[PDB]
Amino acid sequence: VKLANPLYTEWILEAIKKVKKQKQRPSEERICNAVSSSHGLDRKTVLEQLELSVKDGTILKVSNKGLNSYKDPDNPG
Amino acid sequence: VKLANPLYTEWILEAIKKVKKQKQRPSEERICNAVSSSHGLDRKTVLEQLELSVKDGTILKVSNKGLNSYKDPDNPG
DNA sequence: GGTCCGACGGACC
DNA sequence: GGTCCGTCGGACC
Ligand SMILES: [Mg+2]
Ligand SMILES: [Mg+2]
Repeated sequence: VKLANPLYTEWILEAIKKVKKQKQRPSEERICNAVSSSHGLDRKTVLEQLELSVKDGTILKVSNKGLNSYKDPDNPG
Repeated sequence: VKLANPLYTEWILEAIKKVKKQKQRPSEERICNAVSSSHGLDRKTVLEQLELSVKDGTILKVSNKGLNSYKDPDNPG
């Protein structure tokens, strides 16, 4: 019903917004860097929480023909 | 003796040099983008060949505190 | 000394 | 009409 850590989900949604503000695609690596830089969470954990949040439906995973990216439901474009 | 496709290894080593020339860390995502942009190889294949080349010893994988990167043995530093 | 972060103009579809 | 590529100064350790 909600597997992801709710606060970690919040940190990731913050990272997505920041990475987009930096005019970059919000891919796995760039989200990990942003969450690390803002909150000190380790990359391995951010990747698990990104996966879990996608299953919860609180973060959208978009399949691009190149690199996949992730979106806030509140700003799905 | 060699599990990777030798030509794909060569394309990945060119990508590592190009990514470093752009003053970025040669991580998985950035190597995939560079190989895709230069030779049209799909992300899934670049990742497998990167893993195989690391096994062959023709590409070095470096453990970083944050995001791991990849190096040409010819410029290891 | 050496690596690559971060901002941003503008190419791309 | 919108996304993010690609450059590069300079912050970081
Ligand atoms: Mg100096
Ligand atoms: Mg326009």
